[PDB]
Amino acid sequence: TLRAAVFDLDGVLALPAVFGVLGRTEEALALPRGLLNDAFQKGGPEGATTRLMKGEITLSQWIPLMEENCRKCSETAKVCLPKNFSIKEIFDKAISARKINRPMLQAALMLRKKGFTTAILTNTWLDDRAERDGLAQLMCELKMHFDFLIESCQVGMVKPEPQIYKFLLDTLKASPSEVVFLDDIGANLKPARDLGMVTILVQDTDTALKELEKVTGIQLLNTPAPLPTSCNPSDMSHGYVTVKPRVRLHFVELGSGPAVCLCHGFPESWYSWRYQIPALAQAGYRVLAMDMKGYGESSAPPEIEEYCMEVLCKEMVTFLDKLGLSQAVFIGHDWGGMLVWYMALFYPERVRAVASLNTPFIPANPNMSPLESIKANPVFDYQLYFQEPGVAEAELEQNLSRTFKSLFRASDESVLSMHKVCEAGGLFVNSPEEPSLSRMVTEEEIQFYVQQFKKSGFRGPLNWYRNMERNWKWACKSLGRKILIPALMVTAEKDFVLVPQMSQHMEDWIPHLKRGHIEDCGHWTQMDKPTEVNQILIKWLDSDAR
Amino acid sequence: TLRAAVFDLDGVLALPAVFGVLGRTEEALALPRGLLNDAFQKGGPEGATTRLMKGEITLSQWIPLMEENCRKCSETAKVCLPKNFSIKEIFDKAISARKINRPMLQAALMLRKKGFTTAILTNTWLDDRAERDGLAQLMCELKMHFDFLIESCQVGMVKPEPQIYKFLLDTLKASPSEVVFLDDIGANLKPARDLGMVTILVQDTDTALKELEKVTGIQLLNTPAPLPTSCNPSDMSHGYVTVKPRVRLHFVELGSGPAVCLCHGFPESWYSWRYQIPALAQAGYRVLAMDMKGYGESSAPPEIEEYCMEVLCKEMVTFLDKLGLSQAVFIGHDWGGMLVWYMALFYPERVRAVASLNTPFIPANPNMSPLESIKANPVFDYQLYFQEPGVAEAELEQNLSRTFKSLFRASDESVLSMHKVCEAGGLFVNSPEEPSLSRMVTEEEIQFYVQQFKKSGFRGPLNWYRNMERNWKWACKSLGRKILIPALMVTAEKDFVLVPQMSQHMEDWIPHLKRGHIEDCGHWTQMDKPTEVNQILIKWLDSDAR
Ligand SMILES: Nc1ncc(Cc2ccc(Br)cc2)s1
Ligand SMILES: Nc1ncc(Cc2ccc(Br)cc2)s1
Ligand SMILES: [Mg+2]
Ligand SMILES: [Mg+2]
Repeated sequence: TLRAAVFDLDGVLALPAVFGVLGRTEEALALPRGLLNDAFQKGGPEGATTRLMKGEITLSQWIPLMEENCRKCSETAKVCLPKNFSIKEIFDKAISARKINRPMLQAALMLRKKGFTTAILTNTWLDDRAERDGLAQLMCELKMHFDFLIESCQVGMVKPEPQIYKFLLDTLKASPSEVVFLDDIGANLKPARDLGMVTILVQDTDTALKELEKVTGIQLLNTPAPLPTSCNPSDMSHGYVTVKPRVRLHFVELGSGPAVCLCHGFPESWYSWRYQIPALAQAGYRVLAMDMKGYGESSAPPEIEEYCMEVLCKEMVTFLDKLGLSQAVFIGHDWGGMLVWYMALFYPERVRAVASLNTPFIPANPNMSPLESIKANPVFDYQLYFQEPGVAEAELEQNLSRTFKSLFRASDESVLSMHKVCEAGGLFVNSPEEPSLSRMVTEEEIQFYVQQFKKSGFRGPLNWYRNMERNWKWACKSLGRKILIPALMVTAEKDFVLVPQMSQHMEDWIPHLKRGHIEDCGHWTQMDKPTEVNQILIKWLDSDAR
Repeated sequence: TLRAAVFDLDGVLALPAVFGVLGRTEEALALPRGLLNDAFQKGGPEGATTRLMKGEITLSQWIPLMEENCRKCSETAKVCLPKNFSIKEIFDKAISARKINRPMLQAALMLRKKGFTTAILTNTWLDDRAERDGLAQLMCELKMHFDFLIESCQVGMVKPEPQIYKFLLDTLKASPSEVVFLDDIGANLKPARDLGMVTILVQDTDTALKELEKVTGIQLLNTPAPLPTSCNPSDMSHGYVTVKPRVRLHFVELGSGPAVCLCHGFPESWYSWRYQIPALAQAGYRVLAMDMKGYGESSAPPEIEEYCMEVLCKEMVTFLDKLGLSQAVFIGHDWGGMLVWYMALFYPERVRAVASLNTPFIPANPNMSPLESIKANPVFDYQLYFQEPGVAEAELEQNLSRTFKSLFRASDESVLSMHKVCEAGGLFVNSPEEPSLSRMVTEEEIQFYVQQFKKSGFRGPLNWYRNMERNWKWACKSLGRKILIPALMVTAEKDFVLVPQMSQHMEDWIPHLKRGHIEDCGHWTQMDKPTEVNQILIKWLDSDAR
């Protein structure tokens, strides 16, 4: 029956309500109870506050009208306002104190996910204060999670006028009885109730959510912890930079603040960072999530040596040159992790800080060919299978959906070992035709990867593994250096290839290294433990890169 | 005969030379003359400094080797180093003091423009200091102006070893006698001279440039002031954001720091900002230069109302939402200028600061239809011609090259008046078939616009003028507001349509308005007076938007 959910902002989606601050301010300054709420509301539908809420004047123009109203309420009440009474000061503090009320937001999210149309309906203002950015961020953060945001100052109408409710029903393309509306103000519910909407008077959050869960029949309270926000590819800003004449790099870009360049591994995509991108942007960074060379919408030339670490690094440098970035933070996973360490080694001046998920930094051994070194570890046998051009391509492109569904699995869901792949003659020889869907990924997400890899397949991606000797020779030039810029190594407990112990000597080469560690996390770290990744990165960025 | 020009960095392209700082430091601290230059150079080809310059160790690893060398030189000289002697401190100060030597850079530029291949050859280091970004910026700024930058620490070789010169001749694909090389160190010229290169020992800049002008036969000294750096479209990062399902916006993106969104007028392009984009990026901003809706690589739907100011503003807001920007600085010219004022009026919270070139802010007259208002000014007659769908399209698309060559002209070069266009029956009725090339633009630049407008022609662009009534109605909602965020108005003296006096009452509506004014500047402000525009914007940004 209920198909729409509408949330007030002040006192419902954002807390403390700013009305509650007029309460406290009165008491703090020992004024008459309600004097500040009277001056606020003076003149009703024709008073300063209604003109503000309808968008007729800006917040800076209203401030001095509210001052006047305070002089007038105080005179008629026979008190005096304190010396240094400041309306600007009180509202600056009140607006900056209000935050997103997390459990209401997650209830709105969850209803959106069970198919509800959702909106925010709020009486708000055109904010032109020096400090307006604070509110602009808050509204951006809430708004990406709703179908609509209706603002009184944008539509020229206010709660509780009956016209804004009709504009609501009309925006939602629904009838009064298919809508629930939560607001902390009884007067605003009054007209929604008249048209026959379910309403919930919002006092404490939990009681409201209990009423909401009862009326919608969907569980909202005590729900398990939700995943971080993901990205819809077609909602993103897509960037293209030609780094040399046959080669363009594609990236997805979100946020402002210090540049953070995310570098995925094999065989992945910018999209492997889908759970990090909104969180890092929201934490105050400019995220640039790459399609690395060979992948997705970046170019994929066929030659093996277009993919040695040297050319790849030089090209990531050019990428920064053309974008006008003197530095970025480099964060990599798997092959990306390898590349960011070498960015730190050869271009420290372009690298603000470096982090790797799973991939340790282990200096080249100048007295052993890197092929022998790879033979010394049975878990790396899949790299030998990758060597011969064509063979792995034929297997991995033969069935894309099967390929990614087999690969992208949590640590208890495995359907292949990395074990004597050469001898068995294939990566998938004894694995299912139609693997079951891992709990980590939806069918839709697999199909995004499948669609990416239809552009260029696995040649360019496998070539990252076909420059052992050339990479070894380059790396040997760096064997006198140390990494002395800020650096983070994150190990994954149940990565059975890139195991945590392989990182154990890293401090010899990176004496100030910081570490995170994630338990119960396989190889696909970002989508296995997104919440934990987000927390470790954001904390390390705020302390080391900011 | 000479086909290549090679510039040293320290003491040639950047000044003061850091070698000169060892001089001063010795005197400042009253040490033995040359003690600091001896410790620096200790051990020759096998000493700490050569390993640094070849890239074997990083700058942070060398610092304490130089300390040791200072202890050793001081002991053998029988002096003591001051308490608080700090190698890090001295080099931090010396590196931050060195700047681009402007006249050498402009000589290199000019030689590049007369067809020379140019490079920087420098002994430099892998800089991993906390403060490394300072140097990274400098190198980025120089490097975009040369064919090559060869760094000793990247190639594993140093001046004056003869191997780096061979690597030079080889990178330049030229023979020893087709090359001039300037360096402040005689020893480095010595081997270039042996292979038969022209060399110039660089002491004071002017004497060197005189020698360079003599040997190349190109005038370099006392040249007229050069234009600011322009943009090559295929060297830029190109951004795409879908703001609703039929509509994507394209932009070109350069720089980091606060977001600055540039909004061109009719009938133009992101490229109309080509002279502002590198300067604003270099000044510390993140520039986003739009193709506005209707143009270039942005979508151009056919319907007139897709182009009213309201829809356009809402869509620029969505553009910020998807990019993750809570604010940007909005800078507009002509129609763009109009749009940014309305951004300031209706979305102050998303606008960090607003500037307009030429377009004044003049509030809608609620008692006069805007068509009558347009009839009241004979210089706006071209807007009436624009009204009827098809008529202006047919004229302006008929010959693109003629169209832009006729339009894009300096104030003394006019070939059309905006005067009784309707009566004459065309904008170009009495103008040349093949206009001469204005001094403002090259043939190549016109052809860029021509190629842009082949994608969608003039429908979407003209539609910006076909919403007079709808724009008027929207604007009337704002007639109680003021613009109280930081705002700049720049007038152009010889814009005969958007004349400076039309801006004269702006302070009534924008009481804190700042102003620039550009003399001898027609309608095409950015390309008419780029140097002056850059200076007025950058100064206003640094004081009001930063
Ligand atoms: N646990 C793991 N560590 C590393 C892995 C890399 C890998 C990815 C794809 C193919 Br096909 C084979 C191996 S999987
Ligand atoms: N001096 C000027 N002010 C405004 C101008 C706008 C304009 C641009 C293109 C065509 Br076609 C006609 C007029 S030209
Ligand atoms: Mg409320
Ligand atoms: Mg020098």
